[PDB]
Amino acid sequence: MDKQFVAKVMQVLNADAIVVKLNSGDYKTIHLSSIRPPRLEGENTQDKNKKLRPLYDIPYMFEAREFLRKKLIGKKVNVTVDYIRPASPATETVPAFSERTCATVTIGGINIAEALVSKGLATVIRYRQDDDQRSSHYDELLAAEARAIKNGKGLHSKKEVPIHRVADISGDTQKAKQFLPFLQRAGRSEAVVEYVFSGSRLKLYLPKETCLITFLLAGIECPRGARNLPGLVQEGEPFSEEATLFTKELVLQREVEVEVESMDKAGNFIGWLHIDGANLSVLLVEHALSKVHFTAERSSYYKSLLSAEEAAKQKKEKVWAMPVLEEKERSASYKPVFVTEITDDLHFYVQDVETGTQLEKLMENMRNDIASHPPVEGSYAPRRGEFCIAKFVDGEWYRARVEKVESPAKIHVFYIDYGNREVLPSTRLGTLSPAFSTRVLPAQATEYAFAFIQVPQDDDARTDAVDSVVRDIQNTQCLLNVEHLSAGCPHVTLQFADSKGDVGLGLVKEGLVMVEVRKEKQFQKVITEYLNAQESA
Repeated sequence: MDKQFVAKVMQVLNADAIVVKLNSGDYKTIHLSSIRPPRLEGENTQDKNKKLRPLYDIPYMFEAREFLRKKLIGKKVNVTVDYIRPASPATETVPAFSERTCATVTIGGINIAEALVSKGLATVIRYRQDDDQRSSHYDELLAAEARAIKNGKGLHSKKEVPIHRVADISGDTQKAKQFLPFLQRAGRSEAVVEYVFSGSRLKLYLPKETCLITFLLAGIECPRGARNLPGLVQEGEPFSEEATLFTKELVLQREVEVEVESMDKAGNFIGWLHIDGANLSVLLVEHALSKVHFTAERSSYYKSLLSAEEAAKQKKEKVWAMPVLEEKERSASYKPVFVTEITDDLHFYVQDVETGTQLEKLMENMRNDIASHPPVEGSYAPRRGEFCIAKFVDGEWYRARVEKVESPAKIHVFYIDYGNREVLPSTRLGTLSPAFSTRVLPAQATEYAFAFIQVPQDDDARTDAVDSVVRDIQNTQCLLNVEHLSAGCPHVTLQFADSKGDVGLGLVKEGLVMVEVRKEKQFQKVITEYLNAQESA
C-alpha cells in the first residue's frame, strides 16, 4: 500500500476507522492517527452482560459514528498514512493481534480526526517519547482538544451523558407482526442501512421509531449464496456474490426510504427500498443481478421492473449468461445404503442404513409436533432456497427445500431426506421448526452416480437403463463404495446385498450403457474389467 492515496469511503467502522476502496479495487481499513474513539475500558458494565451494543451503549459513540457517516459515506477522501501499529492495545479487538494502519484523512480541507476531537467525539493520544510515531498534524489535533475542553463538548462535557434507546425486532416473527400494520400505514419511512446480508436482505435503522428491523426487497428473486450445512454442501447460485457487493457499495450506511408491504415467516419485512430517487429492486434487475418475481405483477413498479429486465436479458450476461488425485490402491470399502430414488439422468439418491433410526425418530417427533401445531393453510409464501416442510401424496409431512417458485400454486420442492421432487401448492407447505432442521439431523439423502459408465445421451437408451436400475435396486438396501468425485456428484459402484454383483457392471453386460474410461492408476484393473464386459456385449 502507498503512503498517500485518494479512496472512496465504503463504511464507517464506528468512530475511529473507515473502510475505503482504492483505485486498484482493493479495500482497506484505515484508522485515524493519534486519536482514540470513546471506549468503556475501565468502567463496569455488568448491567449489560452479553447484551452490550457498543454503537448505542458507549458514551458518544453513536454521535461520533453519525458525524462520520453523514460526512463521509460514499465520498472520496485524501489519505496519508502516518504510522502502523503491529497490534492494537484496545481491550476488544478481532483477532487478538490486530494491525492498525493509522492515517490522516482529509476532505474539502477538513482533517476528520481534528473535527471529531473538536467536538469531543474522539480524544488525542499523548506520547511518552518524542520519538513515538504520531499524526503528521498532531499540533492541530491538540489545538482541537483545547477547543473541545474550552467548550465542554462530547467526552469533555460535564453534562449528563446522552442515552440511546434502540429497540430491535430483527428476524423476530411475533414482534414483526405487532409492527407490520403500523409500518404499512406509514408509507415511506426514513431508514439507515446498518447491514447487508446479501443482495436482497438488509438490516435497517428507523430513526423515527428508534428501531432496528430486517428487510427483504420485493418483486424480485436474487441469487442465493453457498451452503455447507449438515448434509447439504453446494456452491451458491450464479452471481450471488456480485449481487451482495452491488447492494453493499450502493446503500450501506446510506439514508434511504422504505415502503413495507408484508413480512415473511422469519420476521423479515418485505418491501421497496428507495435510494436517491432510485428503486433498489429495479437497480438489481437492471444490472442483471436479480430477476423479476411474479409478486411484482400487481405493483405500480411492474413496468419499470420489466423494462429493466428486458435490457438485462438482451445483454445475456450474469444471471442471464474432472481428473482426480492419483492413488496407489483403489478404495474398496462397501457400506450399506438404502436406495430411495433413481433419476431420469441415471443418478440416484441413497440414505445411510446406520442412521435410519435417527430419521425415523425425527419424523415421529416432527409429525407429532405438527399434529399439535398445524400449519395454517395458505399463510405461507416460500422463498427460493428456503427450508420447509411439505405434505407428500401419502398425506405425511416431510422436510424439504424450495427450489423454484413458479406461482403460489406451483412450488417446486426437493425432499431432503429422500431425494424425490414435486411441484406443490403453497397450501401443502409449512415452516420447518429449528428443532427438526439440519442443525439437529443432517439431510439424509445423498445424490450419487455410477462410476466407470457413460449415461446414454439417447433418451430411449437412457430410459431403458433407468428402468433396469429402478427394477433392480429402487427401494432396496445395497452396498456402496465411493470411487471418486466429479464436477457434480460423487461416482460410486453398487453391489447387491446378496450376490454382491456390481450393479453398474451389469448394465454394461446387458449392453444398456457404455464404459467411461478413467486415466488414474487406481482404476487400472477395474477399467479393464469394464472394457472386457463391454466387448462381450
